[PDB]
Amino acid sequence: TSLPNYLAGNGDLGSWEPTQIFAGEADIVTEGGAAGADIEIYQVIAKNAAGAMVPHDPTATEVPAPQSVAIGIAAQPAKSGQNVPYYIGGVFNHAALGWHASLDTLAKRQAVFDRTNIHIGNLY
Amino acid sequence: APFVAPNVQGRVIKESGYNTKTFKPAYVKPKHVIDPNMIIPRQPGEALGTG
Repeated sequence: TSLPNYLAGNGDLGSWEPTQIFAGEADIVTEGGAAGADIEIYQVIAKNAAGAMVPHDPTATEVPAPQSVAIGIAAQPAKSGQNVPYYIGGVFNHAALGWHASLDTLAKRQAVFDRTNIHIGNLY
Repeated sequence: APFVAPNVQGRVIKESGYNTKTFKPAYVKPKHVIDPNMIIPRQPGEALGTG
């Protein structure tokens, strides 16, 4: 891929913004399990009907399907079949995480985790 | 050598010829054109970032 560039231009190395995941001190808890679909870092993930991690999907169905209840936060990316490490407990920045569509406002993002050891909130 | 009775004159001996070979050599012309395209690019030696 060697071919030098001659024309002058404005050269930027990009930009970096800290991804602050934690928003609190509630003790962090992590597990790991097989993925059933492609999963990105800090994406919110359910467990599908087969018990494999799957990116969280509200309104999946008829009775709501088990993909529709969040169960953790992926700690590393993975392809289907691979094991995904993921958080099950902690306080997390609602903005750092990867969220489904229509699950936009913080009110809804919290509504997905009230019943659990995970809590999701602002950063001041 | 021929045996020849001491009285008589002796015998005359033939001798050999020559043969000749000749060769033209071959010719070789490798060359390169050295563009900035080939000089500017990095050389493994250079460090990362600021070569």
